[PDB]
Amino acid sequence: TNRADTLDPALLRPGRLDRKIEFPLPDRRQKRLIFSTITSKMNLSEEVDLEDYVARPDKISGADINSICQESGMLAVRENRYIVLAKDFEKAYKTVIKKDEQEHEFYK
Amino acid sequence: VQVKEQSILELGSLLAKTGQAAELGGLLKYVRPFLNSISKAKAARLVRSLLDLFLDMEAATGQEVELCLECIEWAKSEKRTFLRQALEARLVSLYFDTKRYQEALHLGSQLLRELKKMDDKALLVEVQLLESKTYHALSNLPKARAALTSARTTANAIYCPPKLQATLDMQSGIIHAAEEKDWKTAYSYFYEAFEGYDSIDSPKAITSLKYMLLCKIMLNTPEDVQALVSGKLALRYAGRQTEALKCVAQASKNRSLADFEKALTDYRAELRDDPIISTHLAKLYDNLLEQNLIRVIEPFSRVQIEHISSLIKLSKADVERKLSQMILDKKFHGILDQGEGVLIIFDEPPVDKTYEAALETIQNMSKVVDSLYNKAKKLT
Amino acid sequence: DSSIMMLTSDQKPDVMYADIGGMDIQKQEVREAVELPLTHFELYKQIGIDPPRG
Amino acid sequence: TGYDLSASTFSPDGRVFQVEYAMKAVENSSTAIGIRCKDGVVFGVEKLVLSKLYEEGSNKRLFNVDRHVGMAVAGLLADARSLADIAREEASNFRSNFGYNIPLKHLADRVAMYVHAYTLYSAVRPFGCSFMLGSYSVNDGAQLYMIDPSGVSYGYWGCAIGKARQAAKTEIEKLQMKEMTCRDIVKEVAKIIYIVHDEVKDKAFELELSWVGELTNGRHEIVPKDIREEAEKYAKESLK
Amino acid sequence: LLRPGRIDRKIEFPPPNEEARLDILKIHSRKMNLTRGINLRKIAELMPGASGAEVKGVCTEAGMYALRERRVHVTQEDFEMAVAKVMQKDSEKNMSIK
Amino acid sequence: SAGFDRHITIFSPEGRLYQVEYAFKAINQGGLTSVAVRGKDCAVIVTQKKVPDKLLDSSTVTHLFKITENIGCVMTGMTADSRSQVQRARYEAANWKYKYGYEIPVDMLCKRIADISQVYTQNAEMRPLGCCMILIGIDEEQGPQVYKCDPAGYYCGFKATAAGVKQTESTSFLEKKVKKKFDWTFEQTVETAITCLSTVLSIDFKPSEIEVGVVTVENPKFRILTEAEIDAHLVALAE
Amino acid sequence: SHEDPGNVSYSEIGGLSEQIRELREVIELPLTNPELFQRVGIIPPKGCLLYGP
Amino acid sequence: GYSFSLTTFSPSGKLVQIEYALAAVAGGAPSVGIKAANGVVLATEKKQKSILYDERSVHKVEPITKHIGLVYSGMGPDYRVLVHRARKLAQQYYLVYQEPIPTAQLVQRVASVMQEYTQSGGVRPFGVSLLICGWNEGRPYLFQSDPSGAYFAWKATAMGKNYVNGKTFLEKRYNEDLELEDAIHTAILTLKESFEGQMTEDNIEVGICNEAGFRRLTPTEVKDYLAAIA
Amino acid sequence: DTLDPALLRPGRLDRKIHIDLPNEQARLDILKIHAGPITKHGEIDYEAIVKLSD
Repeated sequence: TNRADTLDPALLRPGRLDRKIEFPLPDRRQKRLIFSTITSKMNLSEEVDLEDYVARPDKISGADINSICQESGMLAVRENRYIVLAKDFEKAYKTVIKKDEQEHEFYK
Repeated sequence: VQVKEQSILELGSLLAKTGQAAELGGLLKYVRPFLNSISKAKAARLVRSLLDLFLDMEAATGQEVELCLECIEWAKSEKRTFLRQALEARLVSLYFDTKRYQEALHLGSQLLRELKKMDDKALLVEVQLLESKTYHALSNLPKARAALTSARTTANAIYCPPKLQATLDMQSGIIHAAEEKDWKTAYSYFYEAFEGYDSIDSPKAITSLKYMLLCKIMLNTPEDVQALVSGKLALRYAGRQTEALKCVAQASKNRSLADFEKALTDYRAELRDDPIISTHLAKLYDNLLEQNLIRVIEPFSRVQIEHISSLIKLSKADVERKLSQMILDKKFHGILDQGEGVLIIFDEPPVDKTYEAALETIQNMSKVVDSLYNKAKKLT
Repeated sequence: DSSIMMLTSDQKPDVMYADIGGMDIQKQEVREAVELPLTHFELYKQIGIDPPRG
Repeated sequence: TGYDLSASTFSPDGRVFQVEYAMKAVENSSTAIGIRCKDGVVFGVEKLVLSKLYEEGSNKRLFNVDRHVGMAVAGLLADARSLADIAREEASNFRSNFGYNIPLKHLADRVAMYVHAYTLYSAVRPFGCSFMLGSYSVNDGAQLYMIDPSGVSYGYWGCAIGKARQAAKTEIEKLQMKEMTCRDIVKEVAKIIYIVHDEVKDKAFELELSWVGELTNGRHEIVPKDIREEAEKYAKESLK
Repeated sequence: LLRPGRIDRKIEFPPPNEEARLDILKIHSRKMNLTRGINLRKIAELMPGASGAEVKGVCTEAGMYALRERRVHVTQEDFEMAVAKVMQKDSEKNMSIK
Repeated sequence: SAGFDRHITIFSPEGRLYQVEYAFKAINQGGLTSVAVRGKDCAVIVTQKKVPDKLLDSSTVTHLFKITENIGCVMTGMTADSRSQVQRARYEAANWKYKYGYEIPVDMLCKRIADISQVYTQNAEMRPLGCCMILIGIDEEQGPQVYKCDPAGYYCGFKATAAGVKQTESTSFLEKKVKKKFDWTFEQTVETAITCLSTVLSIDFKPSEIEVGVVTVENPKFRILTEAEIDAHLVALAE
Repeated sequence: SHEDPGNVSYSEIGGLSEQIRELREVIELPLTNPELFQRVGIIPPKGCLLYGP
Repeated sequence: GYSFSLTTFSPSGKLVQIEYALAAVAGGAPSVGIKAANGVVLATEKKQKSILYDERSVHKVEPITKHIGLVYSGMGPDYRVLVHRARKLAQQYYLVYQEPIPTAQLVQRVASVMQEYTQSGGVRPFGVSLLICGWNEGRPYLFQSDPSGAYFAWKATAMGKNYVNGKTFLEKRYNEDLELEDAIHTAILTLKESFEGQMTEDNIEVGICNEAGFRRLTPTEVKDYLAAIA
Repeated sequence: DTLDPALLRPGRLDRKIHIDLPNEQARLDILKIHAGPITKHGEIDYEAIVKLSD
């Protein structure tokens, strides 16, 4: 499921379902690794760094990466070129993030 | 004092550039009270700068493990923990430098006594990845898989303060290459290693091209092997091993097995660096299977003299003891006839009618035996 | 039927195992949960672990 | 909304509803406009009799703070009276401490800080007023200012405060403001007040016109509107 | 509800003490496949007080620690890792205050 | 989360407080863009106006506020907080000049404004001044300075500086732009400021919209540019 | 299915020329010419959400 | 919805608007401090958000007197207020006694200040935990305080992200007897253990406390030392 | 705002496409689209109508 509220405690029993395993949200390095996996399929103009957008927190879910990549790729289709520049990721960040953001650097 | 700290590096650099073995070894034995004098913080820098750059001068086997033993002596004399572990790593590297059978692993069994309790998690795989090398060196495949898995679950806590990602990616490609199942992802790992090998790691990038293009020949796309030796950075990092890659690439591009054999044996001294020559003789083999298939169908079109050992290419004084070896060892029901032409392969696999009945009678005789007890007992 | 039955052939989602990016905990944990009782159930039984049903 | 109670709290989108509710409170008040000429500033307020109970000369929203500065308020009346008193007090202090007439920008900044401080704290509400400030000086010319309930105070040539805020400045901007003397601008303000809301929602209104500039030699006072009677003999010609 | 003519014997429940944690450990560990050569009182003095079913998790995940090293025998170092696994229940100081 | 409805300034669980980080977009209710540039011995401010009206003036709309004869600044956010912070900065710079006998350095003023905002933040029951202030100034033996003051009370100061509404993009462009080690001979600075705002907004507009605030080590007086020289620079960067 | 009545095309609406072009780019192009979206090698978007006042 | 605010206890436990302040402290930047035999070394972890920021403006290692260093792990705008308080208070001590104030006395009075701010009920407490050290009367000291007004005395401790991991490393690696340089080495080690790896002369900022006095080190000697110190 | 986050993720619905109220030129465009087949005379200040349109 996604919701762990509407479940009878008679279901989550020893012998029935022993383990309780969540899929939490990623962090800064897992998003780097996810980006390294997903961006291997596009052609990727190789002096565009994506780690500097992982510097923007937090709040990326795993389903959002491929949609960001689709926004970038179809924008490059509108560019009529197979080449993945940084402005594609600019429009992708500005479109698929999806309030809120400022972000921060106060009080650390 | 501190002005002599740089002077140790200066004279040791002279002894490494132009000086010789016993002089710098005498300097390593000479600066042993000097470390007792100077502050123990930069002592590890002194140990590294002397030991590593002495062992990277020249193979002199009467001194390498002997000075490693001296470092063992002093590390178990002054008895500090943080310094001796680099000596441990260097010694097990030196043991791997002749592919030692057990004592490298016996030392790794001491490395597991220290590192897995402490905090420096990269220093663990700094020797565990070497153990992942040596379990390929003895071909312990699942334990090398476990060591690679330990490396992967290790390296997601550490940013990149030394270069360690590319070495891990390369040997990940090595373990994915001992499988010989998946090659495109392994090629991606070698390519990522190569991305981590740009202009700072030439003794590894000299064979990174070897590994990636041996993989792409193993991927059997010689068009892209030609197009990526036409790649700009491979032409930046060219040599004679790229001549090996290009010649074997053309040899598999056109399947001239004579070209394969000739250009293969031309560069044997660089062919040693791929101990998987089973790839090469299996391109020979795994081509020769369908070669004998296309040369086993023409046997009923017009076969020529000596139907079994003059039909093939017949190159360089009896190219057989391979075909006959694959009727001996292996099989396709290819029985020999010296006087047919077709070397007739015919058979009838389903004869299970007699098989399953024989398997029944085997157990039915046992059932008769196990009824004989009742028989001989109920009368008298 | 199990609604066709067991998908029978090739109706996989066709996702590689390394395609999941950077999940040590998740992949290793569920590997212990399901993918390890696929093979080493005869190591499970002799200890008395009782690996979970689901 | 909810989240709208105290004036010190913010909203989850980041604005203050107390300031906004104080702003659109003056929207329901009477229409008050202003426009300057090349040598003076003219005020004018659409003022209404309730039914038959007024006296035509009571509670005039055209105040007069200084010798050359007066207000043209709109909104809550008593709050405007209090703010007028604070303006009179500040002009008195400047006259006491510096010995000459207050410049209008400095006065507007002090009043804007007073408004802003009454927007800051939680024990008090923001003001429910919006007003004009006009002036004239022989070394400074005409300056016409404008103060919101928040405290943003800056200058115009023309303004309108009331219901028909947009609907007045629709045709204030087609006035040729620079080349005209303010005696023409008198009947201009007359026709502007007279065009909007003759009889529609209410029954009757009444006109006041304040007046400062070079013709008054630095004085600020209500016109003798009855003298030269500029509205009605033009108002009866402005219905066609 | 706690009128004395309605409820009589309010019986407290203690946290498991050192020998009590030892006995809980011996029960929840006795039926497993140990290493020939083991101690239990050290493990019992590692815990500053667990629940009842945390010690069971200690034992079973120590068996998991044995099986991830391809063994069926449970040394003390499996318990040394399992104590740290359950230790994430409570840590976190600069909270002594009190 | 909230949960606590974040009404007053208290600590919410894990671990933050929400009032000040709601005030971080009280700047974003301004609808404005501000850019500061420090490359060499000059320092450049640029910020547009939003004037739709012909009845509204043009001189009184400036957000470049001269603090002192060697310190100017620029404001965003809502105007009342901005003007109040400006009069406080003016008053405290005058107090410095009275007490300590010399012209204040630009850093100490930022420290004092940050302290005022923190005191308004530390104690409750007062709205915590949702406006951001950017300062510039020349100091002896240090060249030029740019500083930024938060409503949060976190002052900082650095070379290429921007705050307002659209400055995630402006800081991205200045990351891509101040990485090459070129010199900044003051028309380089004017060109980078005008073109960075002209890439964020992408309008390429008249000289009547932006105000340009400069200070230079040849005349340490703060200086506001005129329409003619703004047009001169604009057609000088027109290629 | 059958009960689509007649209508005037997308020149009738207006003032929202971003969304018109954008919906065209996200729908009509990966159904008329999928190879523009395959040469890149990126899966086309499936679902589109219109929202607003 | 309770506690809320500062005037009442819980039904059984402790003060929630102190526990959350400690939580915001623990959500702060990492730092480490080690008391050696001859000196005490403080060091922080200071990453700029962008490459735009300047590293000669804001300073984490801050002297209170010529022989007292002080760092934090928390929120700078409150950090400056309490530092300025400690400055004025130490100067009042030097007015009264004409003698440099001992670090225990600073900790007494700064702790009283912070406890006064935790008194009910109109202000929040600080989001600031301190690390106070100095070489007073030969023996150096190391004093960590907290937003609750309390204080401690450590041999070595840490504050910020992954402080438990840094504490296990300081328990493992550090010991009683080292020198100033060895303390510097293990301090940079435990800082690099939990930080990001891109660590230069600017991402860290180190102040030491000799018996000759406080010393706030420069990026020159930092890059002289931290250029692959191990 | 009332949708389920189960439906709100990408993959199912990829790109959120937002429409808002017309601007001045946009109000001009819709007004002159509607004012096409309407019997009137050449007097229409469209700028006045769009100006009061808000």
